[PDB]
Amino acid sequence: DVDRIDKLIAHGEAEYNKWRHPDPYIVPWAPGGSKFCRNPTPPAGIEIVYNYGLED
Amino acid sequence: LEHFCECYFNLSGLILCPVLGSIILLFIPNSRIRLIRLIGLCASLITFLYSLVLWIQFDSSTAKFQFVESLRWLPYENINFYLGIDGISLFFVILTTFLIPICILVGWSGMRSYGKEYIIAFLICEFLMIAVFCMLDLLLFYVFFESVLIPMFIIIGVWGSRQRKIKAAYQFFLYTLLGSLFMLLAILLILFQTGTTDLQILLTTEFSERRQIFLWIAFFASFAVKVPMVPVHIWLPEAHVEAPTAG
Repeated sequence: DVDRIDKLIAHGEAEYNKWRHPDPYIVPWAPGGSKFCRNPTPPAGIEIVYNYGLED
Repeated sequence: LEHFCECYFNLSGLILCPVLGSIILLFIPNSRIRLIRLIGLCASLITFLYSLVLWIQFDSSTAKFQFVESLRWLPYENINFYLGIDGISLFFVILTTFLIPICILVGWSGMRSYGKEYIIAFLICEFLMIAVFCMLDLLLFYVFFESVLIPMFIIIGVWGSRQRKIKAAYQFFLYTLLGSLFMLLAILLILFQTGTTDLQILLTTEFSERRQIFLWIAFFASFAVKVPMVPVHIWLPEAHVEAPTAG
């Protein structure tokens, strides 16, 4: 029954959301990990201008 | 009573320096950018050095106004005016003279499009501001402060970045003018009692409690718009943001 599936899903999702571990494990370089965004590779497309602000 | 000071370095020359710079620049062709820039920068630097010398000859034991010198207004000599500094105003003069050359240096790269009008405005601001810091009279304080509004108005409106500079300059001029007019009312109130507006004299005249309260409220209204104090502080954000960097 397709409408039973929707209610079984919705009941299930709220169950996971209620008894979810309050401090889940995350791989260090994954988002939210302890190594995330640490010494990341510089983005490409960056230009450094020399001789700016000359009087002439 | 002529009060001319014996010191070689006095307030008059420090006042004249940026005036001379401005008068020299009005006649130099805008085609001569290198000369205009160097004249303005050198004049401001000489003024800063003069202010440092004024610091050197300062007496830190006296409570009497130092380097006091007088300037006559009428041959009747009824209204005579004085210039002098003390421990309270000396450092503000030195700060003014230090900040003006910085302002000339900030717009060094864009001085091709600014012109003599930019350097002249800042030099006139410097001269008026030093004058304001050096006055021993309520009336001249009012004139020279009220005069600083014109070059600041020009500086905000012409070299500001966006079209919000219109509203910003309007609010600046109008708020400051209201405050200055209130000060003027207080200066005339004092004059009616004393017959003079000389600081050294009014420091020795007793004011009644009721008149002290009323004169304080008129002086308050003027100074509190410039502090700024709540709720007359709202002109400052638009004015300070919309102005050019040196402004």
